[PDB]
Amino acid sequence: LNELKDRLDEMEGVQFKQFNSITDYHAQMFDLGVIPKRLRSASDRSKFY
DNA sequence: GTCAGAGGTGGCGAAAC
DNA sequence: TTTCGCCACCTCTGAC
Repeated sequence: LNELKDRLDEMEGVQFKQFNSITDYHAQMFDLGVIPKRLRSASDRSKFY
């Protein structure tokens, strides 16, 4: 990961992000149109699964 | 009436105490 | 454990 981040940061225009929680991850996914539903709660995530 | 602004609320995560 | 901040959306009221 750390070497990967170094490799990416040296490039131009690419954005790298690391998530400390799955929720933030899910949020970015939803915002980008990757998921149909916004998985705010645990229960939601359960449903999806 | 719709959309934007404004604010609030709520959730989750982070940090500190 | 609380607080704080951030983020997102929804609610509420103004403006177009």
